[PDB]
Parts: sequence; structure tokens; C-alpha cells
Amino acid sequence: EEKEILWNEAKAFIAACYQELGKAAEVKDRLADIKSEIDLTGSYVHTKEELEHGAKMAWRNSNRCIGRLFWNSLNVIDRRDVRTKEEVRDALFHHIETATNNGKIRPTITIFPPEEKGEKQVEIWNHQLIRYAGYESDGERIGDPASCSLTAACEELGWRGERTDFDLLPLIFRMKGDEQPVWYELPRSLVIEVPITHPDIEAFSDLELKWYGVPIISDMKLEVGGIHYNAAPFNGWYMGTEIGARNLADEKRYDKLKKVASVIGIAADYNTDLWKDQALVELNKAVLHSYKKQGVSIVDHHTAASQFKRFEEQAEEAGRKLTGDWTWLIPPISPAATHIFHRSYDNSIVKPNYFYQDKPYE
Amino acid sequence: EEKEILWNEAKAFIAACYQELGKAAEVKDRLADIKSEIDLTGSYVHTKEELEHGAKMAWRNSNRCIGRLFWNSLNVIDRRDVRTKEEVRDALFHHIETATNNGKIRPTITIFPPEEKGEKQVEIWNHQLIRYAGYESDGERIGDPASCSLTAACEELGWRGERTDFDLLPLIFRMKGDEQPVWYELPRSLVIEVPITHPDIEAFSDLELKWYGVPIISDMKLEVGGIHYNAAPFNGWYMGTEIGARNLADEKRYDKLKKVASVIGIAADYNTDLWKDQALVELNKAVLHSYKKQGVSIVDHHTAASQFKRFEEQAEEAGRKLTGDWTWLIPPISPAATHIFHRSYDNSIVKPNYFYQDKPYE
Ligand code: HEM
Ligand code: HEM
Ligand SMILES: Nc1cccc(CCc2cccc(OCc3ccc4ccc(N)nc4c3)c2)n1
Ligand SMILES: Nc1cccc(CCc2cccc(OCc3ccc4ccc(N)nc4c3)c2)n1
Ligand SMILES: [Cl-]
Ligand SMILES: [Cl-]
Repeated sequence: EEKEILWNEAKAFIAACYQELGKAAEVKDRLADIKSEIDLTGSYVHTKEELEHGAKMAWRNSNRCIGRLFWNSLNVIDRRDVRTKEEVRDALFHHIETATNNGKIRPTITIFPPEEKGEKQVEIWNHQLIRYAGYESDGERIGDPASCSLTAACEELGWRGERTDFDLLPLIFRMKGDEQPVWYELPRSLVIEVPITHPDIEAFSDLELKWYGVPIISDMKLEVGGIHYNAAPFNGWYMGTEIGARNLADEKRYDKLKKVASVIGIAADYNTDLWKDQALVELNKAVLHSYKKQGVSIVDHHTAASQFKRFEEQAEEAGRKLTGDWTWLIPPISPAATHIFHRSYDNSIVKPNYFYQDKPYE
Repeated sequence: EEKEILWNEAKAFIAACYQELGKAAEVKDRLADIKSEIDLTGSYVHTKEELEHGAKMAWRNSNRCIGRLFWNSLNVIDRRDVRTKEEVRDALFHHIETATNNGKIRPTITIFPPEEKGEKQVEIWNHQLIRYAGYESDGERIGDPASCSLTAACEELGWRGERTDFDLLPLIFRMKGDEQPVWYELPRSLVIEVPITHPDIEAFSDLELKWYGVPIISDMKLEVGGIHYNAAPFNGWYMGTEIGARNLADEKRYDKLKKVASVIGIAADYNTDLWKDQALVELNKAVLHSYKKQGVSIVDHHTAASQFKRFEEQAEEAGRKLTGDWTWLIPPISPAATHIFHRSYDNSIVKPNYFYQDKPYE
């Protein structure tokens, strides 16, 4: 019964995709080719053009993403030909290098072979390709708490972290048929990191903060016309609040606001002093300043929201419905200073899209 | 058919209300009294105790309110005995005075006669009892744009504003049978206002900003057991972001961020400088400082969110379901610094509650 669902999704996807591509006349023959292929094989194989456009549609449909103005310029790398661990590893390394682009971040996705009959071909364990390890024992907190479970999984497989606050996790992924994942240390020459300084407050460097250049989300499933690409890591560039208001600020993450308050010279005693708010602003100013100073792409939430307004206008001009998730679109810093905060959005799910999938570990 | 709906609402309300009040045994006889009363009269009349508790329940059920920890200490003033304009006006004046309480704001509601058969007895036109007028002609912007339509309505009735940025609108309300509302200037001796200064930046007073002490929301309908109290003005104290992040900051309100940036000495040129965020923080620090300096109650969003966490815990301990509206509960300043931002809430509507109703004017 698997193939009846697939056929329906493929009809809807091919019709819409060829329509947008001006190939509506070719729709008829391509679907017949598909229906034969499914009857014979149980599945079908996207053309390069369909795979590229489908990945772009999926970004355009991601309700939670403010960055969607640039959906059509996604650089799609087709790695459905991969068969071995070395090829997976090298394609992951290449993604890091080409997406980094010496700091001028190129929004990129690398697509690996899709699930066959819901059996995975490649299974990536990382949440992002570049991310810091986290440790918790004997009351000692080190690194990124969000990474505790994966870090413990990795250290069961014979990896061992230096237990700095910024250990790079290795790539870790499992191949079909294999029964433990392999892991590979990231070559440091491929990983750009940005030290956090402040434009005005020289003491800010006493915090010794840093973050990595490129967030490469490697654990979501791309669904295009009924085909499930569970391994399809992608990246944009950061919006600064993601680092300054969440990764470095959350009490469950690096929890740095009290130390930020101290180095910027304000007291952290009274809610009514709004010291957390003031610290959040200076930390977020430092993040943008540091990325720009180093020549690594980044966008602030005001410019990002302005770009998203253009996306909304572009949708309307193209007669496409806009969908969005207000609770994820508003930024966590001065949200009411953006137009997003002041309108509502239809949170309907349209496909192609990116979806969550269960982690292979605990 | 009006009375069948009423009977159902009354059963649900009286059962729940007497239950909470430990009067469950009295439920039976009180409902029979109600069913006779509705058969005869078309409606029923709440006891003082039911009206007071029902107003308190309605606040407890207001999904959008972060201030609900204090729902049970609401001071309920029963003015169902009012019949004339002078009595309405004096009860509105008394509400201002007793709720203000020389600055130690007392959360208060004044309840006027309810709708009879959906015909209103008293119809308040003000959105808040104390609010500033707004004007727009010939490209000239004065006052509070949110008040433009009511201000124009008032000036049709023979009132005339001085056209400062902070003219107090008069009370305006209509009595049943009458065909134009009356209006009365507020006695300035009853209206506390707070000039906005900054704790550290003496130049902040050059902005000549002020706001009024007590927000007294006078245009929502209180519904208790099927009875519709359309005229039931109530007040809490302000949460500082309401003034500093919305009333004085919104581009459609007083739009003061560029002037705030100037007096605090930062440039307002580059999104990446986060000058809007920085200005928002200093303006909101000034609002809290000024209310506290003058001795007028106010709460900051951090303390408010801490209190709301206690409300959530109190609900759970009492076996009551919690409902809430996340998009209204998070504050517009540093929302992710509060626990609210990090959980979800059931937005179901339970009654008693406060509801929107159409304005009598345009
Ligand atoms: C080019 C620069 C980009 C920026 C600045 C950007 C910004 C963001 C931000 C800030 C979020 C999280 C919002 C929040 O935490 O509330 C987000 C979510 C998302 N973005 Fe983007 N994004 C960009 C590129 C991309 C790309 C290239 C894709 C895929 C091709 C993508 C797909 C998504 C998805 C799927 C989510 C939601 C993930 C989830 O539900 O967990 N974005 N984006
Ligand atoms: C005692 C101090 C109080 C504080 C600090 C407080 C705080 C707030 C705030 C900040 C909002 C708007 C949230 C936003 O803009 O997103 C709000 C909404 C609300 N509050 Fe409270 N509140 C308090 C007292 C009261 C009282 C006494 C009542 C009624 C008895 C009430 C009923 C409501 C209602 C009904 C709304 C939503 C109004 C609407 O939908 O337009 N609150 N509250
Ligand atoms: N309590 C709360 C309220 C609203 C929203 C949220 C989400 C916070 C969060 C947590 C973990 C991840 C995350 O984002 C994932 C993501 C995916 C794709 C991206 C592409 C580009 C980019 N720059 N960022 C991306 C981030 C958000 N939590
Ligand atoms: N785009 C957006 C997103 C989320 C929430 C909002 C609401 C902004 C708003 C507009 C007008 C009024 C308002 O609040 C009304 C209100 C009612 C009762 C109160 C009791 C006490 C108190 N201190 N404040 C109250 C405020 C909120 N807009
Ligand atoms: Cl991240
Ligand atoms: Cl207000």
C-alpha cells in the first residue's frame, strides 16, 4: 500500500513543480513514466531539475523560517550516488567548505540517497554538522548542554572530548547494514569560528566567547513528492539573535548574561533595572559586530524582518498563499519592533517541506 | 429562546461558583429560584457574592493576562442600582479615585446594570476611562493616533481639545433611551500622571514624555452565568512594557524611538547597531524608574512573569486547568528571558470571562 500514497504525492508535486518551471506540457508523459516506475520498482527517482526545485520549494514552505526571501537561490548539491562512508564523509566535508565559502556563506543543501522502503540508507546523528560538545557530571557543567546526549553517545564509540567549553563534535553517521555509526574528527581548517568582541567595550573579550560560522542543520527530513530524504543537511547564515539571545544567553545553554552584565559594568541585582534586557542588547550587538568584523555572513533581526516583508509581497504578487508560524517568526529581541509581530500568519503545512525525525540515540 | 441559553449558562456558573465557595449544598435551591425567575422575568439577578466571585473568575480565565496571580483580590464595586447620567458619571469618578488610591493602585472593577434583552442600559464609549486624545489633519500628527476616531466623535458632540500631545479625553457614555451620549471633563485632581525621566541620563527629560497612572479598560463585556455586563470598567496596574514598548514606542502610537536614541547619545543609522533595541531598553528603564519614583504602582515584565509562574503552580495545586494565549502572554521586550516563552498554553475559552464588543462609533 506504500505506493498508493507515493503516487498521490508525486502527482501533486510534479504538476506544481513543472507548472512553476514552465514545463506544464511535459507533465503528462513524466507522470506515466512515474506510474510505470512505481509499479515496477516500488518508488521513483527525481530528475536533477525536480530535486533542485523541490528542495527550493521546501524552503519556501518552511513556516518557521524568516529567511525565505532567498529560497530560489539555494545551491543544491546532488549526492544520491553515495554508497560508502568515505564518500558520505567527504561530501559532508565538501558541504562545510563550499557553504562556508571563506565567510561569504552560500545557502547550500547536500542531498543523500532517500529512504528506500522507509529503511534509511545514511543516518546522520549530528544535529548540526558543526556544533560544540557538552558534558555534565559531578555537578560540573562544561560546554553546550544541548549537546549532552549526543556527546555521551559519541564517547561510547571511542571518541573523547578535551572538555573545553567549545569542543567540536565529530561527524557521526551510520550506513545501512552497519550497526554502529562511524565518527570522524572535523578538520579544523574547514571550520571558521568567530571570537565575540564588542565594538565599544574592550573588556568584553575577557568573557572568551566564540561561536562557529555556519549553522548546518543535519537532522531534518526533506520530503519532495513522496520521497523521504532523511539525510539532507542544509545551511543558511545565522540571524544574530540565534547566537546572542539563545545559544549564548539561555539558562539551559551557555547562560552568559550575568557575566555579560559584569563586563559591561551594570549591576545584576534588580529586575526593575532591566539588566537582563540591557545585557541581551550588548551581547547581540557584539555578535553582529564580530561576525561582520571577521567577514562572516550574518543578518540582524531588523534586516531579516524587512527581507521577510519582501517575501510576503513576492508571494502575493505571484498568487501563492503565504504560510507562517508567528511564534517562530518573531525574533526573541524587540519583536514588536518588526512588522511580523503586528500581523498574523496561516500555519498550514504545505509540501515539499522539511520535517523533524526521531533521533537514533538517547 | 433567549432563556434556554441563559438557563444553561446559569447552571454551569452557579454549580462551579458555589463549589469554589464551599456552598455546594445551597446549589439546589438557588437554581430553582433561578428557573422560576427566568420563566417569570426573562432573566435573573446575581447575588452580591455571585457577582463578586464571577468577576474574579472572569479575570482568572483571561487567557491573555499575565497578571492573574492576584485574581482573588479584585475589589468589586456593585453599581447595578445606577439609573441616571449623574450616577454613572459619579461612579466612574469614584472608580478612578478608589482604584488610584494615591498611587497604591487597587485592582478594581465597577459593575453597572447588565444588558436586559441584549438592549444596553449604559454604553461607555471610552476605551479606557483615562486616555489621551489624538488628531490627524493636513498632515499634522498630534497626540495618540489610537484615539483619533473617538476624539473626532467627541468633537462632534461639542467637546474641543487643546491639541497638546496629552489632552485627556472626557468621559463619554450613552444612557438607554437617550440618543446621543453625554460627555464630562475629567477633574484633573483625580488623574495621576507620571513624567518620564531616566535614572542616569538627565537629558531624557528633554523629551517631555508622560503617561497616566492607571489603565482602566472600559469597553469590554463581562459575562457571568449568561448575564452580559457590557459596562464593567476594570483596572490593574501597568506592566512597564505596555508604556515603554508599545504606547510610547509603536510607529502607530507616539513613535518616540528616534528621539530616545538621540537623547541617549547613540546613532540611529544602521540596523546592525541595534539602536532600536537599545532605545527600547532605556525607554523601558525610564518608565519603571519614573513610576516607582513617583509612588505609582507598576511591575516589570520579569517580576510579572515570575508571578505568572506562581499562578500556573497555584492552578495545578488547585486541580484547575490553566488556559493562556502565548502570543499575548510573552512580553514584547526580551520575551525568551521569561519562562512563558519556553512553554505552551491551551488557548481554550472558559467562562466567566471578559470579551470584546463592537464600538458604538466610527
Ligand atoms: C539564508 C539565511 C537564513 C536565515 C537567516 C534563516 C533564519 C531562520 C531562523 C532564525 C530560524 C529559527 C527561528 C526561531 O528560532 O524562532 C529558522 C528556522 C528554519 N529555517 Fe531558516 N534561515 C535561513 C536559511 C534557511 C535555509 C537555507 C533553509 C533550508 C533550505 C531553512 C529552513 C528553515 C527551517 C526548516 C526552519 C525551522 C526548523 C525547525 O522547525 O526546527 N532556512 N530560519
Ligand atoms: C493587577 C495588575 C495587572 C497586570 C500587570 C496585567 C497585565 C496585562 C497585560 C500586560 C495585558 C496585555 C498583554 C499584551 O499586550 O500582550 C493584559 C491583558 C488583559 N488583562 Fe490583565 N493585568 C492586570 C490586571 C487585570 C485585571 C484587574 C483584569 C480584570 C479584572 C485583567 C484582565 C485582562 C484582560 C481581559 C486582558 C486582555 C484584553 C484583550 O483581549 O484585549 N487584568 N493584562
Ligand atoms: N520557545 C520557543 C519559542 C519559539 C521558537 C522556538 C524555537 C527555538 C529553536 C530551537 C532549536 C532550533 C531552532 O532553529 C532550528 C533552525 C533550523 C534551520 C535554520 C536555518 C538557518 C538558520 N539561521 N537557523 C536555523 C535554525 C530554534 N522556541
Ligand atoms: N501584535 C500583538 C501581538 C500580541 C499581542 C498584542 C496586543 C497588544 C494590545 C493592544 C491593545 C490593548 C492591549 O491590552 C489591552 C489590556 C486589557 C486589560 C489590561 C489590564 C491590565 C493591564 N496592565 N493591561 C491591560 C491591557 C494589548 N498585539
Ligand atoms: Cl544554532
Ligand atoms: Cl494602555
